[PDB]
Amino acid sequence: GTILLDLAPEDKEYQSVEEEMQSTIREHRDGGNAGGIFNRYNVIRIQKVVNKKLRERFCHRQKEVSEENHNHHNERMLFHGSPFINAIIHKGFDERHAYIGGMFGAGIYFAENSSKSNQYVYGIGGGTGCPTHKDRSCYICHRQMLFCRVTLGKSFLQFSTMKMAHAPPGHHSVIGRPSVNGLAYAEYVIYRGEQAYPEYLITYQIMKPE
Ligand SMILES: N#Cc1ccc(O[C@H]2CC[C@H](NC(=O)CCSc3nc4ccccc4c(=O)[nH]3)CC2)cc1
Ligand SMILES: [Zn+2]
Repeated sequence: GTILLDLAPEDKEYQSVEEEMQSTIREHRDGGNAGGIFNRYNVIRIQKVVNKKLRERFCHRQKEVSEENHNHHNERMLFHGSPFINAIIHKGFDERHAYIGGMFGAGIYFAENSSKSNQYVYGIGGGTGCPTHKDRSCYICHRQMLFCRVTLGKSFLQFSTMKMAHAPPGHHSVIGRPSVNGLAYAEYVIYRGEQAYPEYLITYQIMKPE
């Protein structure tokens, strides 16, 4: 199955991952309703996800995408947050659990900003918050998000991605780009679970502002 390898805080890989997370905290126009109010994270664990079967499916797909994108697979390290982390790290991402509805197409979404992904940790718009206190801004309960390897290949740019079922012909991913009456930040979407590898499992808590 999967093997989770703990990284030590003195390891530069650990430091690297935490910096990208802490440094990509942004202002969200919702007053912190979805992800909570914080200026910082308390990263309490970072585990490397080792799964040979998964890495091989990922690499094989990366090869097909390459063939179709003039030999560039176009890999990008992005964040993902959702209530299904434990399923993802063991079974990998699966498009079959992605459905067209609301503001989402039938794909798997990613963000370059950790605070964006944080908003989805407990569900769309934060859902009802943590399981124990039903608090979207809970500072007690431990949250988890993934910093993943995402194969974007040839991306199709657009303003909305809510009614997509697959990437457009000739493409392998879709990026919802910013717009005045639309998105505030870009969102990266894949429609095949094997186009993303859950490299890092980050366990953390948002911290209250001091
Ligand atoms: N049971 C079960 C089971 C259930 C689901 C599963 O894989 C799912 C496959 C589809 C995913 N669903 C999504 O990707 C969309 C909603 S979660 C989300 N939305 C964003 C929007 C913009 C920017 C960043 C993010 C982000 O970080 N997370 C969730 C996980 C695998 C196993
Ligand atoms: Zn809680």
